[PDB]
Amino acid sequence: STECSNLLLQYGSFCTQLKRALTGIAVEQDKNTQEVFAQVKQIYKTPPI
Amino acid sequence: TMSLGAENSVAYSNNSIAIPTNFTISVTTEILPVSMTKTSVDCTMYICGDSTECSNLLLQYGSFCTQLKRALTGIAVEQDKNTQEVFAQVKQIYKTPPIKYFGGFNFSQILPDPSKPSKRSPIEDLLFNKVTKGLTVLPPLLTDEMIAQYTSALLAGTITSGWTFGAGPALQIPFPMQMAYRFNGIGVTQNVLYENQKLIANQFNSAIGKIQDSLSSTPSALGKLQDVVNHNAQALNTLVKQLSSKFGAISSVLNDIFSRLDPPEAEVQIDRLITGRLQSLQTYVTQQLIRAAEIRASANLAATKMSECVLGQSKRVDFCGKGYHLMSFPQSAPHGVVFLHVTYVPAQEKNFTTAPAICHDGKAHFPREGVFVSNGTHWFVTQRNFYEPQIITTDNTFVSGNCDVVIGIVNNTVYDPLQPELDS
Amino acid sequence: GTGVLTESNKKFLPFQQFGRDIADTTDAVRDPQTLEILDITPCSFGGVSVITPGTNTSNQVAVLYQGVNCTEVNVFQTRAGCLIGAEYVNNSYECDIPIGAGICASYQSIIAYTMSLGAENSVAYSNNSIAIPTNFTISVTTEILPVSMTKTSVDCTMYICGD
Amino acid sequence: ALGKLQDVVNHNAQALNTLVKQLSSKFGAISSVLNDIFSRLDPPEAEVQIDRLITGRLQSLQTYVTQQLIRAAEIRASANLAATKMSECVLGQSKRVDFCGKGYHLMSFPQSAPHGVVFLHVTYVPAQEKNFTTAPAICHDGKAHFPREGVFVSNGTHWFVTQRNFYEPQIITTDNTFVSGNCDVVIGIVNNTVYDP
Ligand SMILES: *[C@@H]1O[C@H](CO)[C@@H](O[C@@H]2O[C@H](CO)[C@@H](O)[C@H](O)[C@H]2NC(C)=O)[C@H](O)[C@H]1NC(C)=O
Ligand SMILES: *[C@@H]1O[C@H](CO)[C@@H](O[C@@H]2O[C@H](CO)[C@@H](O)[C@H](O)[C@H]2NC(C)=O)[C@H](O)[C@H]1NC(C)=O
Ligand SMILES: *[C@@H]1O[C@H](CO)[C@@H](O[C@@H]2O[C@H](CO)[C@@H](O)[C@H](O)[C@H]2NC(C)=O)[C@H](O)[C@H]1NC(C)=O
Ligand SMILES: *[C@@H]1O[C@H](CO)[C@@H](O[C@@H]2O[C@H](CO)[C@@H](O)[C@H](O)[C@H]2NC(C)=O)[C@H](O)[C@H]1NC(C)=O
Ligand SMILES: *[C@@H]1O[C@H](CO)[C@@H](O[C@@H]2O[C@H](CO)[C@@H](O)[C@H](O)[C@H]2NC(C)=O)[C@H](O)[C@H]1NC(C)=O
Ligand SMILES: *[C@@H]1O[C@H](CO)[C@@H](O[C@@H]2O[C@H](CO)[C@@H](O)[C@H](O)[C@H]2NC(C)=O)[C@H](O)[C@H]1NC(C)=O
Ligand SMILES: *[C@@H]1O[C@H](CO)[C@@H](O[C@@H]2O[C@H](CO)[C@@H](O)[C@H](O)[C@H]2NC(C)=O)[C@H](O)[C@H]1NC(C)=O
Ligand SMILES: *[C@@H]1O[C@H](CO)[C@@H](O[C@@H]2O[C@H](CO)[C@@H](O)[C@H](O)[C@H]2NC(C)=O)[C@H](O)[C@H]1NC(C)=O
Ligand SMILES: *[C@@H]1O[C@H](CO)[C@@H](O[C@@H]2O[C@H](CO)[C@@H](O)[C@H](O)[C@H]2NC(C)=O)[C@H](O)[C@H]1NC(C)=O
Ligand SMILES: *[C@@H]1O[C@H](CO)[C@@H](O)[C@H](O)[C@H]1NC(C)=O
Ligand SMILES: *[C@@H]1O[C@H](CO)[C@@H](O)[C@H](O)[C@H]1NC(C)=O
Ligand SMILES: *[C@@H]1O[C@H](CO)[C@@H](O)[C@H](O)[C@H]1NC(C)=O
Repeated sequence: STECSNLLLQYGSFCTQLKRALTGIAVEQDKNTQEVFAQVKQIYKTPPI
Repeated sequence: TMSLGAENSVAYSNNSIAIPTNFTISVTTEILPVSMTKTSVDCTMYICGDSTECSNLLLQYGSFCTQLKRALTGIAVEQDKNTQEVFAQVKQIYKTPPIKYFGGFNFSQILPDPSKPSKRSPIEDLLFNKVTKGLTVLPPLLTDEMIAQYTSALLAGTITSGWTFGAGPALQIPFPMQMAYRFNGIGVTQNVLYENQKLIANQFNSAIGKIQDSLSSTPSALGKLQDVVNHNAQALNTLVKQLSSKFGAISSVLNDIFSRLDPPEAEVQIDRLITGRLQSLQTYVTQQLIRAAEIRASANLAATKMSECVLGQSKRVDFCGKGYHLMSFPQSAPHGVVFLHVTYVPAQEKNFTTAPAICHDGKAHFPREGVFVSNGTHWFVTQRNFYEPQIITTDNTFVSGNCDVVIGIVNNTVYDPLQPELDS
Repeated sequence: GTGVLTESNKKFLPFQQFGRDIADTTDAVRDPQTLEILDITPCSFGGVSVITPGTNTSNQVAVLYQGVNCTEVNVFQTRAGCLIGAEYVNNSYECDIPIGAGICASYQSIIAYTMSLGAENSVAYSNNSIAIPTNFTISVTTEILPVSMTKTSVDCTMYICGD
Repeated sequence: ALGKLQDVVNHNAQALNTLVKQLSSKFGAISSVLNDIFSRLDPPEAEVQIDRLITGRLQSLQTYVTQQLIRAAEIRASANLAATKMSECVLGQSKRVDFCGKGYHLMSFPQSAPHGVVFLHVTYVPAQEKNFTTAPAICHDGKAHFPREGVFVSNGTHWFVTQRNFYEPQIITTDNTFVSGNCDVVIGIVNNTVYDP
């Protein structure tokens, strides 16, 4: 609904706040995975035997 | 597709060991946020400004204003508590000797500068340079000068007294002997420190200079503290921006509502503006509480690092820098602490042929503190973290059992110190 | 609105009437009768904080006006604001009531002071001397840690609507 | 002394008292009593007034749940810390500085408390320190001797080796020292005899 969006614009930057918080959580999850698993900068390999 | 890293196939075999023949004194930086901006919001002035009728209507909502003020007050006292926990870990203000010679070790970049009015270190001064309506910002309880004084006291204690001041009275010890104690902590004998004292001092000075250059040359080094400042400022800006939102009313200005509409509809319009502004303020307070919890966790971690890396030597892997931890130095930073972790990194490793035990006289000998290595023709025992080959004797080995049980035992002679004495 | 109308150094363009700052609040205006520019500085708001000991002990209070200079309101100027009713003492004690910017208040009348960080100790460092303990103290210290809270359940229908 | 636990009890009681107090708020309606609203207005406008009350009370309840969840996260972090202290200070001896009391940690005792745990940390604090003249190594027979586990001290005329955390002087022998290199490299080496058993 275009009229609903026009009425929704009157409420300000609530939508921007919610998107920014979700973006912060989204980058935080990748940072968490990077901190836990990427603790080595060399990819070691086991011997064949 | 992102590259995880360089492939490194380690040459594992059942009888070969790699022993370091050299070391690098590496100083690394760890930046931890400690406190946030202390914000106080006047609920009446934010929601209503100066309108008396708006305040009268606002009184009907009860203790929302008290809840928001109480939550912000809790966050504000929490920030001061966080700073107090991280930096005020000593009750004695220690001072360095006037003759600042510590065995070839240079601490000019981290000790306070007498020439500067702020009494800060060159590194701390660089850190401070590199970090840049009903609403008020409260000053922190501890000023930058007092936090710098606390860091100076911690540096003086950790330089002149080692880790003794953190566990009781400060006991003076020469800095090379302290560095030898720290070498013993990571399993390297003190002779390695004493013989290479000039090289270790030069490496430490070079690393400290590299740290200052690296901080001065990288814009994104101090992003973690900057983000906190940015998050606080942006949140404050957004909260004020919410005042310019109609929230589904004819106008965002209360006076326009009083002048343009009758009181039966005016009360509805002011109610809409009040609920919108109150919801904005509640959203801001909720964000502040979540960020305060995150900063409190970071401050607790910083206090743990201050206790375990600066006031003692830590055996925890990667807690106090990459490598075997030797010592740490605290530096004050805007809303945060920077730890300079001095660690020992092994380097210039060499292959050797290794065995679990030495078979001599039908007895199995095992190293008391080291490892058996062979350069190809001769067998020696050396400490695990530095290559220092020594003759296999009965003083650095112990006997447990015969040679029939241990898998991979090799035959070699074991010298007896007592044998030439009774022989002669 | 309500405000203090002062002379303005802001050079308006001839078509502009009102003025806004960074925070989108009306802070400049042009009088309709006179084509001069006037700043609308908001009336001198401040947070009034009351520093008091327990009412069991005394009824004396001190007033801190946050972010207000002392000439615009036992008067002391702090970076937090103006403190009235407390007398600055050049001595340093432990912090009893935190004021801010290194200032703390205590009751002994109400005094305000710069809090001491710690007792001053100079370590006798030299390159060939060590200090060895000859005795020990077995010290038992307390650490209090919260573990759980009160478990609360709320009847949503009864709270919102009752009967 | 027990301010933290009493503080938690105070926050929970204060949050409940505030939540009860919030029922006395009109929330932009004619009355804060729902029964009055029914007894006084037709359903088209009474529905609106009851709505005003319902949205205000629901906002109050969601606010209370939000602070309860934030306090739950804080208490969960404190409880995780308490479990770590119970595991590492009570069930073992910790080398972590200031984790289990001020001083060198010996052992710890747990005590139950209302909504909490009290740890009695038994620690070792050095006291009655004394100055001594110290050296990195002892030069004997052209060889450098270093302490195996202690430190070289001198009371003015005689050299001894003692453990670092307590003064117990012992004669410098080959049993408690090790030889690495000659005397030409170590900075600050002093000349003293090394006894042979
Ligand atoms: C120890 O020996 C192994 C092999 O005996 C060395 O591993 C080789 O290193 C070269 C140089 O990069 C590689 O090209 C080979 O592919 C490696 N071989 C294996 C089987 O991994 C190893 O470099 C030696 N260690 C040191 C410190 O010299
Ligand atoms: C161990 O490594 C250090 C450097 O990490 C070496 O010191 C360098 O030695 C070369 C020549 O011997 C000099 O040109 C450099 O200036 C030295 N660097 C520093 C920082 O002093 C040292 O020689 C190495 N030792 C061994 C036994 O390999
Ligand atoms: C310790 O380090 C500082 C800084 O690295 C040294 O100060 C430098 O001294 C040289 C020669 O005197 C000057 O050319 C540099 O400009 C100085 N740098 C700075 C930042 O001031 C200092 O000489 C070193 N030694 C001692 C004993 O302090
Ligand atoms: C392994 O190390 C030992 C000792 O460092 C070496 O033995 C010495 O080698 C030198 C080199 O010619 C001789 O001059 C000495 O006489 C040897 N000493 C003894 C006691 O025999 C040995 O050569 C090394 N082996 C390898 C393969 O490098
Ligand atoms: C190490 O020495 C032992 C004994 O000195 C060797 O064991 C002997 O091995 C031979 C042939 O393998 C047998 O005939 C003997 O009966 C064994 N004697 C004993 C007492 O076990 C052993 O082989 C040697 N190992 C190496 C690698 O040379
Ligand atoms: C070890 O000796 C030093 C200096 O000989 C002592 O330090 C002095 O202590 C006195 C007494 O408090 C002070 O007045 C001096 O200012 C101190 N001098 C310095 C340079 O700090 C130290 O107290 C002695 N240690 C012990 C345990 O007696
Ligand atoms: C080490 O300190 C303890 C006290 O911490 C000393 O014990 C005291 O000794 C005196 C005289 O012998 C008694 O009057 C006290 O009652 C003792 N105190 C306690 C708590 O038992 C001990 O003598 C000190 N040792 C040394 C060598 O100085
Ligand atoms: C340093 O300590 C040693 C022993 O701990 C002292 O040597 C003894 O001193 C006593 C009394 O002075 C004599 O009766 C002994 O015969 C000495 N023993 C030896 C083996 O000589 C020494 O006097 C102390 N030095 C100082 C300056 O106090
Ligand atoms: C410790 O003893 C060594 C020798 O046992 C002394 O070294 C000699 O000192 C003299 C004069 O200083 C020189 O002429 C010799 O060439 C040195 N010999 C050696 C092998 O270095 C040393 O000076 C003594 N140190 C002290 C502090 O007494
Ligand atoms: C080590 O490996 C080699 C070949 O991989 C084998 O011949 C030898 O017996 C092994 N030694 C031990 C002690 O396992
Ligand atoms: C408006 O009235 C003021 C009042 O004295 C007068 O001075 C001015 O000339 C008038 N006209 C304009 C255009 O300002
Ligand atoms: C200690 O300092 C003095 C003078 O500062 C010097 O003569 C002496 O050699 C130094 N000793 C050591 C071990 O550095």
